Amino acid sequence: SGFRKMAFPSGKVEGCMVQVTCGTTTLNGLWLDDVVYCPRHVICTSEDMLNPNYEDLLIRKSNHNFLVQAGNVQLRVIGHSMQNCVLKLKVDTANPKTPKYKFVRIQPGQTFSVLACYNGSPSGVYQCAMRPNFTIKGSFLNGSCGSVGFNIDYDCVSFCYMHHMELPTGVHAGTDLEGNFYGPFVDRQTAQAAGTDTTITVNVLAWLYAAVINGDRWFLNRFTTTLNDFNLVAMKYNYEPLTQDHVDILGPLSAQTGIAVLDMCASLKELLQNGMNGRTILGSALLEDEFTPFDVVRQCSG
Repeated sequence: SGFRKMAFPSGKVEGCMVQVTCGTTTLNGLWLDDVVYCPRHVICTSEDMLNPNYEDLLIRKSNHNFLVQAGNVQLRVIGHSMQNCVLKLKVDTANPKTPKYKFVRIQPGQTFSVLACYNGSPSGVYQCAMRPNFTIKGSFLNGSCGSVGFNIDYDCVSFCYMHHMELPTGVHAGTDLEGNFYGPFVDRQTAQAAGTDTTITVNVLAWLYAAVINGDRWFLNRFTTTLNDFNLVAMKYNYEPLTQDHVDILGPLSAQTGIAVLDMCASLKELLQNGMNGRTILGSALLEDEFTPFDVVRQCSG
């Protein structure tokens, strides 16, 4: 029993973290096969960040201006290319620790594990989710850019995130491994709006399911409701509108606990309307939306 926020085992990703330095700027990079990926603003100065023309800034750069370091090993760059907002440094040495990997662009609401790094060395690992407004609330100090987010399917590491910047509001924005930002953000030191963030309703429902599996069942109420009527309460509280696809994903959770999805939707409607009265669910005094239905089944079956 027990239910906690879990992250994937970071061992496979650790062996791919390198330190990339260019001029005076330095950050982290991802070394897979004979290519090293890092955010393209490693070629910027502090003054460049205000308004960079990345094309022009990269023309003034040659291979020997890029210092990739793997612990003590110095990797020799033999080719460079810009793909959207990431830099691709070709190197003469393939990585012997390269795991089976894929590049995926994940959907809002999905979760992944972040391996936060500084100077190519991992310092910790945590879990978070793509907010509906395509930001993430993580832990990123200066020099943590180039850290990646990932999932694991048995032996295949699915890379889906790279940290590029912190917004002035304190939340974080990045790209996939092809270079494209999640959301309307650019790699430029300017004020940028993330927009109204909503709550991943299907994720909260999966969390309530996990609570019932782990003894916490007080929120189970008498009432039921309809999709439309529940979705009207969801709009008032800035929750994502629940669809029948969302009901289909919660099916296996419904079958294991014998509680219909609409029944849990009514318990959630009362929690939204009547608060929590000072009680907790799984040790939390608010509703947790960073657990996908897949995350719960992961932890309730091993």
